This record gives sequence, C-alpha cells and structure tokens, in this order.
Amino acid sequence: RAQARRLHTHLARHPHPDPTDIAHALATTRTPHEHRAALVTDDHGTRGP
Amino acid sequence: PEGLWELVDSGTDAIAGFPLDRGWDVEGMYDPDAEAPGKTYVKEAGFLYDAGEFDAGFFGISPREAVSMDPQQRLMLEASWEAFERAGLDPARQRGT
Amino acid sequence: IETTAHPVLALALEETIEATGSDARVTGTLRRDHGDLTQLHTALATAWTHGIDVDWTAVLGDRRTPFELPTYAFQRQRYWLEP
Amino acid sequence: WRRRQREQSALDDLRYKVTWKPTAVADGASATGTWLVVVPESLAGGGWPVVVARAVDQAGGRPVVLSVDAADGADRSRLGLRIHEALGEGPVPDAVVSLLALDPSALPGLPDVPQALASTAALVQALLDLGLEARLWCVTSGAVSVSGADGPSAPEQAAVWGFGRVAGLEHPHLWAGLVDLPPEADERTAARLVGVLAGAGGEDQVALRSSGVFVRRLVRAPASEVPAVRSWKPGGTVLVTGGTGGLGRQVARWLARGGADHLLLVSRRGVDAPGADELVDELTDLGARVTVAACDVADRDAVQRLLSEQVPSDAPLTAVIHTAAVLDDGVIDSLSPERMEQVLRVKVGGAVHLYELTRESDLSAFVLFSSFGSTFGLPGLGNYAPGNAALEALAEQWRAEGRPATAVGWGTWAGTHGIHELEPALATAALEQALERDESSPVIIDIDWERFAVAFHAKRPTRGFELVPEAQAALEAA
Ligand SMILES: Nc1ncnc2c1ncn2[C@@H]1O[C@H](COP(=O)(O)OP(=O)(O)O)[C@@H](O)[C@H]1OP(=O)(O)O
Repeated sequence: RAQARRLHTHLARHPHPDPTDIAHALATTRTPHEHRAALVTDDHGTRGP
Repeated sequence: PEGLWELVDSGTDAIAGFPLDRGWDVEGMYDPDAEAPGKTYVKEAGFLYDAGEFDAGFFGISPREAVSMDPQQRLMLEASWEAFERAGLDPARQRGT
Repeated sequence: IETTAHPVLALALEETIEATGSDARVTGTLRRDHGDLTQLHTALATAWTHGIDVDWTAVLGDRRTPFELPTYAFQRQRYWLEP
Repeated sequence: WRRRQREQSALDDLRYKVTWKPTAVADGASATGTWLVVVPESLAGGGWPVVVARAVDQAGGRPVVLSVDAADGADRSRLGLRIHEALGEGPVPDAVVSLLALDPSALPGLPDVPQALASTAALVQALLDLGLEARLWCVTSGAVSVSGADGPSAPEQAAVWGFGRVAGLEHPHLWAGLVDLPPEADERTAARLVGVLAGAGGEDQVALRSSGVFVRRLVRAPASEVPAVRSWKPGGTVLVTGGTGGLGRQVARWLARGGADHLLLVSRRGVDAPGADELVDELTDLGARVTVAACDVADRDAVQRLLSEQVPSDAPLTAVIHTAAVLDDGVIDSLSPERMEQVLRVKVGGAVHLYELTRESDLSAFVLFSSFGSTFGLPGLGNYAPGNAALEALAEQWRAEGRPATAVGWGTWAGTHGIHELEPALATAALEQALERDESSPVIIDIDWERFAVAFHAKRPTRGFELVPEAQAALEAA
C-alpha cells in the first residue's frame, strides 16, 4: 500500500508520463516480492483512481 | 537527492537540537565555559533522528541482530538498496555480479 | 492455466483444490465478449500475480526510456541499544 | 543529615520539565476526501490561509475556504449555522483545519479574553452541535518556544494550546491535535503541515519551525547536581495576592519562616476572609509585618492606589507572588465566553497589571502559580486550564524582556486518580530550590507512574510521557 501511494504521489507531480515507459520500468527495473498487485486498463483515466 | 535539492534550493538550515531518545543527558551536558570534561557549549547540530529506524525484516535480519548492529551498517544497507533502485538496476538481480 | 476462449473448468478445478487443502491457483486466458489484447494482458498480469515468472520483455518490448520511479517503501522500526 | 538526604532525594524525585523533542519529518500521505478550512475574516487571503489551502489542494484533498467574521467567531450557534450553510449541499468533511487562533485581538465587550481562545471554543462546541465525525486540527503561530532561538511565546495562543490539551481528553475522537507554525508563511512549511495533518495519529502536540519539526514531551529535571545561585533572601516588602486563600496562606507562612520583612497580603475580602485574624496572628508571631487588603486585583486603579499608599516607604517591593484565582469548574459542553471572562480576569489581568505598575522599582522575583492542568491536562478543566497555560507565556515574555519571572507548575496541595497530594513544607522547599536555581518554567508535581501512566493512556493514547523511564515501564507492564 505504501508503494502504491508513493507511486501515485510521484506520478501526480509529472506532466503526463508515457504509461508504457512506466510499465516497463515497473516490470523490469524492480524486484518481484511476495505480495503483488497489477493494474491493467486501456485508458489513462482509471489508472490514477 | 530530490530532498537534498529542495533543502539547499530553499536555503533551509538543518541545524537543530540534540536527540533526546539516545539516552543522552542533554540537560546535564551543557555549560558555557569551553574547558570542562564531559560538557560542551554547542546546543544544536545536524542529526538523523531516524538513525535507529531500520527495516530489519526486508534484509532477513532478526530484531535481536539488528539491535546489536551498528547504525552505520543499517543506514549503508538502506542507502545502497535505494541507490541501486534509483539507477534502474534491480538490486536482487545484482547477485553474483 | 486454462487456454480456452472462456473458462469452463475453473469451477471444477477450484472445487477440487479447496476439497484437498492445497494452495493451487486457477487462471484463464480470455472470457466471453472479451478477447482483445487487454484481456490477454489481464490474464498475464493475473498469472504473474499468482507467482508465474512471466517474461515481460516480450510483452513490453526490449528497451524504452529509463523512467525514474520511487524507491522501495521501507517499513522501518526503531532498534537502539539502551544505556 | 539522614533526614536532609532523604528529603532532598524525595524533593528531586518530584521535579519535572516540559520540553520539545526533535523528531524525524514524517513522510506524510495523501489528503483523502474534503477538508474544511476555517479562517478569520480579518486575515482574509493573506499569508498562512492561502498557502495552507494550496497545500491541501496539492495533497489530494479539496479545500473549502470559509472566512469567518470576528464577531461571528464568538457565538457557537451562529458559527455552527455558518459551518452548516457554507458546507451544506456537499460531502461531510473528512477533517477540519482551524486557523482561527492566528488572530491577535481581544473580544469586544470582554476585553480580558483573547479572540483566539473564544473562537476555538466556539468552533469545537459548534462541531459538537453539528454532530460531525471529522477530526479537528487547530494551528497556531508563535504559541510556544521549542528552543532559545524562538521569540517569546504570546499569551493567547498558549491559552489556546492549553484549551486544546484539556479538550483532547474529554473528546478524543473530535479533537485530533495542534500544530504550531512559524511567524512567516512559506510553501515548504505548508507542505510539511499538510503532511503531518494527514498522519495516522500519536503526534498530537507538535510544532513546525525552519529548523524542523518538534513534539512536546515531558522529562525529569532533578536539581541535585545544579549549583545554587542567588539564594532566596527577600528583604523588602513581599506582595502576595490571595494570601487569605489556602496556597496563599501556605506561601505566606513559608515567607514568614525566614527572610520576612513585610508580607503585603492582597485579597478581595482581606480581614473578612475565614481565618485572616489567626493567619496574621501567627505571621506577626514570626516577626512578619502583615498588612492585608480588601480590593479586587483586576481593577487597575485599585492596585495602583494600593501600591501608592499601602506600600511602606522603608521597604520597596522586591518579591511578588500571584496565586489568586476563582475556581469556576465547568465542562466543555457548558462553556461560554462570559465564564472564560470571569476565570481569565483575575489571573491574566492581575499578572499584567502587577507587571505594568512595576518597572519603576527593582524586583527580586515575580512568581506565578500555574497548574498541572496546563502541563498534563485533565478532564473537566476546560474553563481553568487556558489561564494557567497563558501564565507560562507571560512569564516567558517578561523573561525575554529581562525581568526575574517564574511560572512554577503545581500539582495538588495538601490543603483525583494517580496524582498524590503535596505537603506544605516539601512543596515550599521545592519552590525555594526552583527559585534559587533560576528556573524559568519549573514543574513541581509528584505522581505514581504505575497507575497514572496507564490511566492517562486509557483516557487517550499519547506519546508525551515517552522520555520518562517509569512511564515506559508502566506502559509495558500493562
Ligand atoms: N481577583 C482577586 N483579588 C483578590 N483575591 C482574590 C482574587 N481572585 C481570587 N482571590 C482569592 O484567592 C482565593 C483562592 O485561594 P482559595 O484557597 O480560596 O482556593 P484555592 O487556593 O484553590 O484557589 C479565593 O478564595 C479568594 O479569596 P477572597 O475572595 O477572600 O480574596
């Protein structure tokens, strides 16, 4: 939950970042830990909520 | 690094009072004169008040080991993990490198 | 993993699993009226969430702009020796 | 020697001091839901209000700016109607932010009350009337002094802080905490303010400064190792307000037992008080030249004329004691600005008038008797805590001005659950030690932590008694 909140705050202060770049950075450049979650949606209006 | 940039750019002074949770007798170790054992004339200095804070469970360190662990080692572990994460490198995948 | 266009044996597999005391997990690929790339990526994400080492390099390409992300959210606790 | 050692150890066992522990800046969280910000109309859109509104706007919440007139801030019913109409037809508030304490003005018609305390009381009891479940945070400016670098704390915001302290116990859910701010508005300070305001809890009494963030906490302060300087030998006239009362009588006889020249007692009744004749009899038997008075202390003309005529010419006033105050018990649900006017008349007005009429004659000391309720806070001490809280701020103001002021905090005199009584001789000796150690704001209470700590924690979870090892031991025991 802390990771999700931190990512939300970080993305809030960013001028429309590319969602695919964020997806690649999260998938490749981060360790996969035990408790996992995912967000899959085709429009950049539901990802924030 | 962004926090450091915010601090220096705003011209904020980080000097503050001594820590009180470290067992220091801060009330009884201040006198004005410059020559006395066990006493100092400085009220304030930079400090990490969360120096003892450490995520022991993340690195597989038990609480009893962490209590008997130098704060320098804990801070260096956390800072190294953060630095590797900020470099675009997965710290777990650096194993054996 | 059910490789169908719609799960049909998910109920039976779940019933067998819960009636055995095993922590197995069941997933499907597509569903009725949902067969675009969005549903495929949803299935892949669910499989990864359950702990399958999905190769995201194929899905998301080989290399993109190095977007910067916040570090891990450490849940720190105080450890200090008393005097 | 054995008696002296034992009593000195017991005396130092009951010594304490309030201070401000620095702490790590909280990471903060997102401001969920809608937040109701209430601001004075006098401030309008100036410094702190616009910046805190912007900070909560970027925090994820939606600000609701609600300017309030100074007159409107007094009445609870009118203020509650203002809240209802401003917030009406919308979501209920997740939290409430009160900038009302930032107005440095007195209530018209009740000149001996500050607008800040009345406005805060009106806001909290109006929120009680509306039945809202929101958590209330009140912000102050220049209310406390974390260290010597700060300027002296002002009286009215200190009274607000004491009011909040007492309110936090009887209404744990409604009242959340207090957050002092520096004199000058800044975006970084506002960001840290919204960060701490969204925290889970525990950091009730905190203060923000350019140096950082601090949390108010209480520590032990034994005076065994501190050298004695300027031993208490009052030579001239000693003015004691409310000498005919209990604490005043005890202080008067303590003055009589050594270093007594002329005990100028002042009381509303004076001779008519129940036992004045006996008290003056023993005081004269101990060689004290007693001279009681029958006049209210709040009246400036009365005390001015009393100083002019009742002071012997052969004994200028050096020591002054203020321990006179009407005990108007009341609950937060039944407070009104007239009651605060009656309570805050005697203490604050008398202290200010005594200070003002002085400055033409040197003073050895100027003692003030604040209560434990100012420091800890107790349920039911709503009408009584704020004046005691303002006494420390007044003493700090005068100490910065360069006068020998003291704001000694007191417990329960032998003449509650957990707090034990204080003996006359032991309390007087502790007061002597405090004066001859030059304590700007000592705290002289005795308590059994094994019961008091668990009782206070049950009343409200807090991290005030963290640096006392006995408190931690009691907390872990339960
Ligand atoms: N404004 C004032 N001017 C003079 N005396 C005052 C006063 N306000 C309170 N007192 C005195 O201070 C006394 C308070 O001491 P007390 O022993 O009566 O109760 P306690 O010590 O709890 O405050 C009051 O009883 C009152 O006695 P008089 O009314 O006979 O003076």
